[PDB]
Amino acid sequence: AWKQMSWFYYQYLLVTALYMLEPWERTVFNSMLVSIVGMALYTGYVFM
Amino acid sequence: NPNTRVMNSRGIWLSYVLAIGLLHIVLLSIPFVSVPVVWTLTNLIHNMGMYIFLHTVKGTPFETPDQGKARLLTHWEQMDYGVQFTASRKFLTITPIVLYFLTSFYTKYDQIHFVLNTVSLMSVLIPKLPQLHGVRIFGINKY
Amino acid sequence: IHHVTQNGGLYKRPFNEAFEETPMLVAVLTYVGYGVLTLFGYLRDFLRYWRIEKCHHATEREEQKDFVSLYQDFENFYTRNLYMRIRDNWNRPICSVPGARVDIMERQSHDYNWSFKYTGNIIKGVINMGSYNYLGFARNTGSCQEAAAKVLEEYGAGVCSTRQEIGNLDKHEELEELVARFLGVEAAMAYGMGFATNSMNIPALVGKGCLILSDELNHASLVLGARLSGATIRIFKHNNMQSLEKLLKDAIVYGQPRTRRPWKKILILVEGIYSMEGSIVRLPEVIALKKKYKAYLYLDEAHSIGALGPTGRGVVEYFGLDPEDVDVMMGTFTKSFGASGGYIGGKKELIDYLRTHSHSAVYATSLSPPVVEQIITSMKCIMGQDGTSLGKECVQQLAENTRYFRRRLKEMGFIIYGNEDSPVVPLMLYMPAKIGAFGREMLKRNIGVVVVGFPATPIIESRARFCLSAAHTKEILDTALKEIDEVGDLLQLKYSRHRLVP
Amino acid sequence: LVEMVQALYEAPAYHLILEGILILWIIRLLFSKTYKLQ
Amino acid sequence: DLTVKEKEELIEEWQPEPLVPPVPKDHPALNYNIVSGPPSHKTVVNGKECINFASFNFLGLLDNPRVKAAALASLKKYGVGTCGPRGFYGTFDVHLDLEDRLAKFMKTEEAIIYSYGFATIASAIPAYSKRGDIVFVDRAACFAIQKGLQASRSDIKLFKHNDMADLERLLKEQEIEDQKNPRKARVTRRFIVVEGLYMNTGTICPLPELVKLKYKYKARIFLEESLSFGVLGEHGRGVTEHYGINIDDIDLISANMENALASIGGFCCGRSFVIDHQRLSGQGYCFSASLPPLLAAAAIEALNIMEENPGIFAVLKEKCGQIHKALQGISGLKVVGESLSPAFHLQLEESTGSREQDVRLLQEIVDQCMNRSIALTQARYLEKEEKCLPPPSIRVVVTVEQTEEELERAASTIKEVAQAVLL
Repeated sequence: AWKQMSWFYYQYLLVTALYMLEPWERTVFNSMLVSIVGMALYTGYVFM
Repeated sequence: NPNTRVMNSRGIWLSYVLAIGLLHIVLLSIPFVSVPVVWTLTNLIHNMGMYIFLHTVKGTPFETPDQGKARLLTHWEQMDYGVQFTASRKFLTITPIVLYFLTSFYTKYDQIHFVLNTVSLMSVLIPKLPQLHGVRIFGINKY
Repeated sequence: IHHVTQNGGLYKRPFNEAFEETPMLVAVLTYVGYGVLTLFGYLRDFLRYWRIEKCHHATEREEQKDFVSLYQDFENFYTRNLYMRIRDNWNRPICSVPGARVDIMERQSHDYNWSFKYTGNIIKGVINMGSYNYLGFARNTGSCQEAAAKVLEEYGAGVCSTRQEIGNLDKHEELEELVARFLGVEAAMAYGMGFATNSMNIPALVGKGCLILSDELNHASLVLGARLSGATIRIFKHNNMQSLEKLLKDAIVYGQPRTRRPWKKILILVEGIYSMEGSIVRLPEVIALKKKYKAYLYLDEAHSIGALGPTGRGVVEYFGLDPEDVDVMMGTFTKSFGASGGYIGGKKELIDYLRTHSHSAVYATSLSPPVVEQIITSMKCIMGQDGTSLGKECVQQLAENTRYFRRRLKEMGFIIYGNEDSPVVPLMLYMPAKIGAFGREMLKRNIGVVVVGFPATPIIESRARFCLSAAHTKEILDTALKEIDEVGDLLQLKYSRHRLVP
Repeated sequence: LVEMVQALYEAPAYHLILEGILILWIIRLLFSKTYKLQ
Repeated sequence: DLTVKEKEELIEEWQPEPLVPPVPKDHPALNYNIVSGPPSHKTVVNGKECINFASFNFLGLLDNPRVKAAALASLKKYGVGTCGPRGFYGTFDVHLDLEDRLAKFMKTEEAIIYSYGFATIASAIPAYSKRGDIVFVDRAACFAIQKGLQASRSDIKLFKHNDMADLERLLKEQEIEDQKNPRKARVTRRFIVVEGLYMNTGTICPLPELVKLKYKYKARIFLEESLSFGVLGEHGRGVTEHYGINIDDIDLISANMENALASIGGFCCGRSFVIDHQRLSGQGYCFSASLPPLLAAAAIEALNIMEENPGIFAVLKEKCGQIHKALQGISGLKVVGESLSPAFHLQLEESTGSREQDVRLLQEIVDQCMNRSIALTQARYLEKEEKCLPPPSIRVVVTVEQTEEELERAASTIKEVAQAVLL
């Protein structure tokens, strides 16, 4: 479960080329991607 | 020189269309923004980005193939060795025109939303002409 | 006999290769990585412009700030935003004789591959698949180590003069006569650098008013020699006989560009094997085309001399053709004989002319005696002149290993480029982060390979090269093929649509 | 988007002219050769 | 236009020139003199025992037992040749030691080594000079510099030999063109390619008054001390130590390990800001195999010997200035070269007429000198392909192995055949 879930994060790190980035550059991308999705649900709910 | 031959790579047209499609989804998600101005922002941002990336930056990101013979040409002038009307140079001209009809139509042809898109479309169309290939107005970004 | 082409080229044996195209979903997902890297590189330049201290990279002297800037900031954009990030697996230093088992000096970085620092520990016993060691002549004990040690005691480390001056020994005269017997030509000449054989002899043949039909994927030395010659250059598609034959028509019925005068002569530059895109050239069709348009040929076989052919004579023996149909025949001693230097072979009228009008023969120093003697002793073993059977075994073993090793990768689901008989096996891995992951994983599993990027190949065609050898055993190949399978499953590198059936 | 076609019918006449000119420009450059700039 | 019959009629009529021109006349060369054994102090040329004044080992070191012992050990540990281009498992741990050792010897910051002496300066110049650049080069430069300048498609403006007035006059004119286009003169770099102790004339270049021009006209210097490395100065560091110039004012220094180190290869030294660029840009360093380890182990030991005994340069120069005094008086030959250079020339006074007659005339003194016991050679050039072709001459090279009596015999033996051929 957890071990098999870590492999998916590993595969996510290679597709987006986040594997070869500094740790402080990973946080920026992760936050900037979570915020977009989070504000794409508030709008979806208020427009339904 | 695999820089002038990047717009021939397998799946770059489809990966370029999806980029514009994704730009229109992060803009549509803003909690309080009307649809016409969303469409106007999409077109303006795409045109500004394409103008910067195709008609402003001169040179290669890597060491130049020849002894620096491409250091004074934008990415549009060196595309396909400067040979006009290739397959990609038709696509890159038709795309911002087709994207203009949609933003004219979704704005219900408002009088104030036509003086922004037209001035934007013209700016990314004038430089694509065969006569302006190598010309530099006044001296703006000559060297 | 086997099959014929419209040109006239005759193949005696089947000639087949595969260049499977990248799948669409994989092609789209690499542009995401490249765009992310570009965006973060821009955000890094601006941040390092004035904020980040970056007290590492050296700058210009305090007294030379008034001068014009030496370099261009945007010139080396990819060198410090892409390549640099994963450049921890390129200049790996070794500390042993390289073949089939190498020792590597361990090193680790603290500031993200900006300044390495050696620890002191040595990774002993690493399967080597990154150095050109066909026929396995790169060793430190054998019959060739005695001949090079005896000649190094009664001569020296090097000569101190030029061929036309007092720096022409009898060792060179002995070597140049034996190379001719090896290849099957009238005469030959030896130089002392493979790169300086192309860039210092091509300009002596053609000049202003001549045409060069160069190939798409030629080596750097060929291009540099062509540019120094002073002639017009036209590139045709890689290994396309319908594109090279169309360029030979418009070059004759249209003459020179402006004056529309006839060309003085037309020269064709090709190679036996292209290393990156491991593939063989179609000599029957290329020779059929030079006989119909009266062109000249210049074959460069550095990766095929000793690696192909039933006896190790190159591609000309691999096909069965006449070695007298090729005007100029280049090679190198540094990829199959475990030595250094180059050579050119051909007619006696051409070597006699190169002996006086070549930049190397008059301005550069000669070969060294200790390295010349090893070439002689080694090339006497392929011929079987030593009185043993250490020339057939290695030749037969290399082909055996290549045939066994390529089919096993085909049957696992990877994507392999090139002809079915080439000893260079490029694996395909398109993502720009899998380049950095593959080297790290392979070295962690005691296997040394080489990876190529975007400045050397096309945008979405990254790969890993797997130069084989005749010193590899069956056990070493099974061991290497095991960890490659586990790593390919871990990184999901099996893109083959039509996996081969065992 | 029901009012959009209604607006299109009421759209100013000078804007459809430009639209038609662009449509003609897209068809004029779609049937051209290649001619290297020499 | 041009139907398929005209097209095939034009293809059957074309006739190319042969790949090599037929010999129009008997060439002066094409007679490589064979050397039996090593080209040492007492060699055997064309089956005759004779002392050589032709090899370029100024310090001996070619038949030094200490140097051969240090190469045998690295031979029996590493093999003979590398199998890769220094970027694919081609870099050993002896290359790093040699590169670290050279920088310490030159008191510079970093070093880079090539595997061929000709390609070190023909690959360095085009790495820094580009299309829109201006290069001021001395008129009597060697062939490698010419090739490097041709590769770098840049503007080339050559001045006279050893006159600062012409260089300054040349630089002042370029200063005018800046005023006529200020926005273009801010993206063009300027270089001054100078070679200390020219091999084509045997003269030393003046640095003290050439460094001043760099700080007044903003132009960088490229030194090429490939013939003064290990010869000039109190410690054998070159011409910078000879004059007393700070090493940091030069920008880049190039030499080869084929003359004083008696090995194969070349190197470049300089600050770490300028040397680290050509690890990815130098054509001959990236796309080429690396130097064999036994050769590098021979250069390290030669460096050890030079560092341990710094009094060998004085005894080199003392007997270098001893034969340059006994060669004054030859009826017909004039000595061209400095009183300190170890390889000067011997031109022909009152030239006959054509270029071929002088070559034959000189080849008469060389052939006659070999009958006695003095091996000489004459300078060789590519007459068709060269900017400024020097006159015919006979090289005279001086090492530390030759005794003083031997030098006197050479000087007196080269005068008796010179006043009996040109008379």
